[PDB]
Amino acid sequence: GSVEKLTADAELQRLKNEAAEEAELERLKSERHDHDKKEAERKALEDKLADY
Repeated sequence: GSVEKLTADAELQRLKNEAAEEAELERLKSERHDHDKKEAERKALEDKLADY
């Protein structure tokens, strides 16, 4: 047992910072890229099948 105890204490702080991980998902939503895909759904009615 020595000052090394404080070193392991740093890992405990990271666990309490797990909350920030959820905020990461919100950042992806800012892209709006996934939302843009919804408009493409309307084009699906055309059945152009340009892909193949």
